[PDB]
Amino acid sequence: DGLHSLSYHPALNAILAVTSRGTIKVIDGTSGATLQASALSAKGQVKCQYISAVDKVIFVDDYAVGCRKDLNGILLLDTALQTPVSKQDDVVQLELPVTEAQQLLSACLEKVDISSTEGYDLFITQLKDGLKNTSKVAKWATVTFHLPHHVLKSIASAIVNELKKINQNVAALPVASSVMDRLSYLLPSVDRSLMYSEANRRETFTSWPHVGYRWAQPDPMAQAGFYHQPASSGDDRAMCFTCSVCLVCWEPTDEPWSEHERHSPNCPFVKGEHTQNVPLSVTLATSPAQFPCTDGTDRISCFGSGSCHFLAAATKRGKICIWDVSKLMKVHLKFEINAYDPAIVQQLIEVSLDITALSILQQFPCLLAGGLLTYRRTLPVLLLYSIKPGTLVQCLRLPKFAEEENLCIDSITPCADGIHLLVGLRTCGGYLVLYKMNYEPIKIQHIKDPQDTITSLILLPLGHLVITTQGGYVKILDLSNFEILAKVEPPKEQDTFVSVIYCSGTDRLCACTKGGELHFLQI
Repeated sequence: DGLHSLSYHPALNAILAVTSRGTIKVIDGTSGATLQASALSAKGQVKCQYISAVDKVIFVDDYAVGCRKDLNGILLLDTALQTPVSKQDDVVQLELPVTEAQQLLSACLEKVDISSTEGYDLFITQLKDGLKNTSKVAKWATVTFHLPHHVLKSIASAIVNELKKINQNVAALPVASSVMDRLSYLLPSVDRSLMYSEANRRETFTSWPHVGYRWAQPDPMAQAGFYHQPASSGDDRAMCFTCSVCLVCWEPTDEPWSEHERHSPNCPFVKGEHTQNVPLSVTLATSPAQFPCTDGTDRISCFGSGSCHFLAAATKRGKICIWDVSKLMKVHLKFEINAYDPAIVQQLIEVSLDITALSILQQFPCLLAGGLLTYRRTLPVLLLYSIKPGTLVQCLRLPKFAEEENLCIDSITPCADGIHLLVGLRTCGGYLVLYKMNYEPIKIQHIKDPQDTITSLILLPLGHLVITTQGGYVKILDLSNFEILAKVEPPKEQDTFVSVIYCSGTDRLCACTKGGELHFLQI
């Protein structure tokens, strides 16, 4: 069919290719064998770029920005672009690994009698057929529940309750806890029973007085199973969700697991038993997509990330969202872009503004968007907004030729080395202008050939660059003087290369053609 894009996961050895059909194909980065072919449950072009600074796979559809981390060495893709529902009657989608699917199916068929629960027949039917169909591809296989939120929640709660009643520690208890927590997140609409998930325990620590401790920090404390339930001012009261242990008056040398084990070796969580715990690793690996707009009505045009703890996106209506994507993907700031700004009204020398490229800069942090102003003439410019909010720090008019050459920005990437910013301009056959980061350009280059119009950028570590041109020729290159290292040519009529990526783990570059083939180029 066609791939149309590419990204690479270094923590894994998986190449995440988009497909012209809107699905995502994960193929092996060492042998090129297909590991999985999963549709993200999206609603338009599908984005899949893995971000290295944040260490997460950021998917984007026209409407929502999914952000899935890896778990147990794979990614759960079947619902990366599923957004939270509002009514319990709404059918949620929820994928489980084949192994966890077997855990749940067995514990339902051999361990408990949660049958007669609302919509139990649909649940068992889906699990059975999912496991039958799938009967290294196995490590990535999954089974997806498509069930009314209440059916899935009731069945998960029933399984948890019965597995807690029989008290026989079976693998299905954590799987049902994971299903329950995922549902809790899919319907956003101290309680000791809500601490079975690592995220809840972490959020409990908001008043932890020992932020200076090397090992007793809230993140490790929640990881070890503790949650903070202060009883008085400055009270460092940490209780385990399942153990019933309670600890106080911590010391700098304390380490969560150490104190937990010495103070209660019998805890099922400390022993590594199959408890109800839902680690942050499963929350991050299945968190639901999030709309940038307060309604999600618009289309998404930009999903630029920063070298920094931050992701950003822009919608066609001028609303821009910025997520503290460190772990929790909590929306950090949403603001509005208005072309009639004090900076823009001057730098223009009726009007509308459309953002087309985004980026955030780090070694005070700033959001650097690329915009096209449309009076009626047009002009591509840079826009430096604040984050730490919505105040347009600097509108930067690009050199004069962009006024009449009918160009719009198409990419903005931080320099491979840093302290430098490469901007690219295409027509609404292009320009590459390099700015020195400002803690007019410091360099410029013009491309004239219509078969050398850029169609991608990898910006290998002024570092290096690897693009793909309209002619289908990737031009692995160095930015110091713009020297072509190897303008590889498309294979066979010709099958034009459409994108490239670099495998930090295997050192072999990958190229993907429009036709959908994959070629390994050595460097």
